[PDB]
Amino acid sequence: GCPRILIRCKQDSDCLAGCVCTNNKFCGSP
Amino acid sequence: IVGGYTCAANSIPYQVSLNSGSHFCGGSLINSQWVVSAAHCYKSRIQVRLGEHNIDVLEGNEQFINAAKIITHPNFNGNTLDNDIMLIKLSSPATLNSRVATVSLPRSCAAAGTECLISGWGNTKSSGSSYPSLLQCLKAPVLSDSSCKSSYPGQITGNMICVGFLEGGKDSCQGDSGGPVVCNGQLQGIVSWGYGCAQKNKPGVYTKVCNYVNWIQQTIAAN
Ligand SMILES: [Ca+2]
Repeated sequence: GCPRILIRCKQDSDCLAGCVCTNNKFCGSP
Repeated sequence: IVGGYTCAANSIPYQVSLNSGSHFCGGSLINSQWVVSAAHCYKSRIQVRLGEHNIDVLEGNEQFINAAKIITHPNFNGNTLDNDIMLIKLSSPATLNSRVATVSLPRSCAAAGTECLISGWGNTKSSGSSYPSLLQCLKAPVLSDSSCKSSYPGQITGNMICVGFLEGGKDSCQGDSGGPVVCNGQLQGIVSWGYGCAQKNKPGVYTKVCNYVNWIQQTIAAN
């Protein structure tokens, strides 16, 4: 489960629980 | 919004964009001075942008109003996403017109099968990223509770509804959070979460607004 907020990221820790920092540097579901 | 279409400009007048330097969540105008969104969209400072269509270009009908008070549901839980609702009091009331207007809270909960309109500026691809400039729209129905729980075992509370397509291909996505689900002119859902976007048997999960009408009323009364 990943919330559908837009967060630009560098590492998984920048994201909320359930999301990972993906290839395009946005948080998303794995 | 994955699988939707570009809305007509300013044809979803209750839609807002929450901005902290750039767009990060949607919201719904429910009073000239109050916006409702998802609690996981909380930030301590927020600029509310009304009357928006193209989020990258000023077109003339926008109103930019800073948030004076931001109030999350007191039992919001960031791990389960239960009670994922937030109120924002604007620092001054919006000017209401044909491009900026309110939407009604629900008089009763929506039945499974009810058709709704979902909107936002979130990702339009299910794999990869394409963030649009223009507001996107999607028609989708409320799913029954059992299909919801069957898609997301142990994860669905009484305060959540699934809206979407079990076959996949059409859904909300990152960047749509806090945005409206409007059915028969009533705000019935708030974009909250899902597993990926537009995946088969994983529809979007939405805050069930009809359970919070009293909370909203009482919060406003105290502010
Ligand atoms: Ca604009």
